[PDB]
Amino acid sequence: MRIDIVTIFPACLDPLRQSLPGKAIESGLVDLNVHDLRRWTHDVHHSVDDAPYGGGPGMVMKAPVWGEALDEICSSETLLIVPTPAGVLFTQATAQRWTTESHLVFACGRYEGIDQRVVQDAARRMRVEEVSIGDYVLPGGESAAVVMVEAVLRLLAGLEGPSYTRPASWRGLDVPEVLLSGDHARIAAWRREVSLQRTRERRPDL
Amino acid sequence: MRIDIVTIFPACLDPLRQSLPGKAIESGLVDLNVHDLRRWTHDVHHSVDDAPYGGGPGMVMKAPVWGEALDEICSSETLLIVPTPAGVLFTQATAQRWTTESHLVFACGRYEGIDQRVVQDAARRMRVEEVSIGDYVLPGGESAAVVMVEAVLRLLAGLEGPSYTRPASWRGLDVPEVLLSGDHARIAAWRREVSLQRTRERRPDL
Ligand SMILES: NC1CCN(Cc2ccc(CNC(=O)c3csc4nc[nH]c(=O)c34)cc2)CC1
Ligand SMILES: NC1CCN(Cc2ccc(CNC(=O)c3csc4nc[nH]c(=O)c34)cc2)CC1
Repeated sequence: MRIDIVTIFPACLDPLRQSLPGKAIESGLVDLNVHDLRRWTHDVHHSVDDAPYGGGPGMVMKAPVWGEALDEICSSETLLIVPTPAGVLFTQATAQRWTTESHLVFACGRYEGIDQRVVQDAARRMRVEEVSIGDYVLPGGESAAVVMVEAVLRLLAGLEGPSYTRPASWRGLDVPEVLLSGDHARIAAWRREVSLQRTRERRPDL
Repeated sequence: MRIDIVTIFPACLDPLRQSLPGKAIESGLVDLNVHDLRRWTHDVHHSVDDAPYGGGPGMVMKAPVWGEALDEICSSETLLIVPTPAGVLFTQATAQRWTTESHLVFACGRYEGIDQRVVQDAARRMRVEEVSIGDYVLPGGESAAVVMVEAVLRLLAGLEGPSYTRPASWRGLDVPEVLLSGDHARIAAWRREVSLQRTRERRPDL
């Protein structure tokens, strides 16, 4: 797989060079590229942002600088991923289907976001997905991109109940006797019950 | 605020030293500490994991090594955050209330997770929260911790419709005329409509 990440903060994607994402690149399975958006600016200040039309707080990421960036990087086979709090939610279903792609481009937005037309224009030649990682507000799209990339890369290099290891008794807390029984069907029966219960208390919607 | 992050991958928390999270530490508003869990191991191999009781795939993070780590770092006033796919969902409501804390500890889990007793024992002296960032599977809790910390740190240093900046016309795509009208009540009326519509198409549950 080929992954290109476009951002004003390349260093924010350095965890992708560590642990399993790093093992995926070193195995030669994934080719990761992280680009500074400012490499496509031609002004003396390397401005990527500007004042929003219709006013409002914050700044808006310039469409022509992004347009130039994505014009060189993308092709008609590219899946352009635009992380945004306005997108559809990222799930494991999304991670699983992204493993069937040869080229993923992550257009990481800063300030108030990216000029909407970048997405409309890109959709003329390639598929585009606007995706949120959850119901919370982040200052940028780089942390979201790390999350999405390691979840895809986890499958590439191929509610949960509680886990216990040695010792059997620790600080007055004993490992449930059932996990020391040797009855594999009984162990499975318990794990289902505890998971089902944990699911009702924390995520009844699931 | 004081933030301590315990992990087997300290480098995975380096984006917190960049952008706004970095501005929060440099402003002296937040004191960030990232610890290697292996600094609390006494064996020759610095083993943090071991085989699970009742069997099953993968390894389980040892409770005594974590117990020793959290014993030194935490106090009775500490809010211990255990990122896990078994936790309650992280939202903006959670980020907003975490801004009222003086000490947050992030116990980042690897392998199949942390021995459940670490959480049960810690809950004897301090408050504990098991939290998931979404309906997807990650190889570790460090990316989740970056997400949660920048969302809290964003508020500390204090669906959305589309955004547009200069030029008015780009690649045959014009900025909606309404944003060039000068009628602030009309601009607000439109922004509500487009957001409400985007919300119905992507997040009707919201
Ligand atoms: N007081 C208001 C709060 C919301 N602001 C909008 C806004 C704009 C840009 C962002 C940046 N978001 C991301 O890059 C992002 C990218 S993926 C993602 N998933 C969940 N939440 C997220 O914030 C993100 C967040 C919020 C406007 C001012
Ligand atoms: N084939 C099975 C797939 C699930 N595995 C369980 C498992 C254990 C540990 C993790 C690690 N998760 C996190 O550290 C985590 C921490 S916060 C979070 N939020 C959403 N999703 C997440 O995975 C996380 C993920 C899945 C068992 C094998």
